Amino acid sequence: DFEEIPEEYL
Amino acid sequence: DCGLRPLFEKKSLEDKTERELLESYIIVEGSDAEIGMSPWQVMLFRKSPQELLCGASLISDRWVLTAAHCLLYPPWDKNFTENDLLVRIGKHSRTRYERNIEKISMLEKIYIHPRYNWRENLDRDIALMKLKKPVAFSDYIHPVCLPDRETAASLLQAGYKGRVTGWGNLKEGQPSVLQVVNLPIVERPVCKDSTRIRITDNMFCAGYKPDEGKRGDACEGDSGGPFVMKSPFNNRWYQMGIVSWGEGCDRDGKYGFYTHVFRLKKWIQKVIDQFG
Ligand SMILES: FC(F)(CNc1nccc2oc(Cc3ccccc3-n3cncn3)nc12)[C@H]1CCCCN1
Repeated sequence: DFEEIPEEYL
Repeated sequence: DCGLRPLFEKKSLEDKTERELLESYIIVEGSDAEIGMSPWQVMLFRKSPQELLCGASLISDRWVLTAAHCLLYPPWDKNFTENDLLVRIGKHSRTRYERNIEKISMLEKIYIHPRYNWRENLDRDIALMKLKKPVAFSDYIHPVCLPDRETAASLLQAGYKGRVTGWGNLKEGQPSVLQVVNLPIVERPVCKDSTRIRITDNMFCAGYKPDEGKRGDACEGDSGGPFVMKSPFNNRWYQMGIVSWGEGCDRDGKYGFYTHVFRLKKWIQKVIDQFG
């Protein structure tokens, strides 16, 4: 249940 | 500059329970942390799938300290590399992406103590993580101090209370925001007699006795987090321990065990001024 984080970090 | 919090010490403001710590210098059953209360609190986040791995702490603009079993633990086929993890600094909310507040960093290199004993009792449960790029400090991001021999000697005493923080389970179910609890350090003999596990000098335990009335302990997800104390000498916050292990959570007659940071400071300094 974690909010998606920016793709830049992924 | 370490250990001085932007929203507290720097402004001569004190958090709601710090006085309990000072008065003793003669997460289960914890409370919600105030904003900026632990600017060194770090979250170890797993990419695929997205989940909370462990707690950690910021000790410089480029280094993060955590428990080695958070990264390597063969008994559960756990073995993470730099490309599998992310470090989230400055957070308060466990699940929300705190835009404009938190900072996320990739890892450049992981360093596990060469004598970490995962086979038996998690002796030397410590690891360093070098961030790819330095993180900028702010009101919510600020490093904690590592203790010197003298500070460790006068603060690491039975009955003296430390503080633990983390987003771990609230029971042996999850918190919305960072939790905090103040726990007393426990005499070595009492620690030894509460378990069958062989306790070494690189550890110390903390928690209330079953007859003390008060409760409190770390739990799943909290591992790798910091056990910190506030020096009554220079008002700075020092990291004395690392949440390492325990048998269950907040169980009577049991105590949480922490990696003794000072006892391993030699290895820490060695890695820092040699690899970065
Ligand atoms: F007691 C044990 F059998 C089981 N405990 C744990 N083994 C491996 C990883 C762990 O990570 C934690 C985290 C923790 C820290 C402090 C208080 C409670 C907890 N727990 C979280 N779940 C159960 N306990 N306990 C852990 C330990 C003793 C030391 C050697 C490995 N086995």
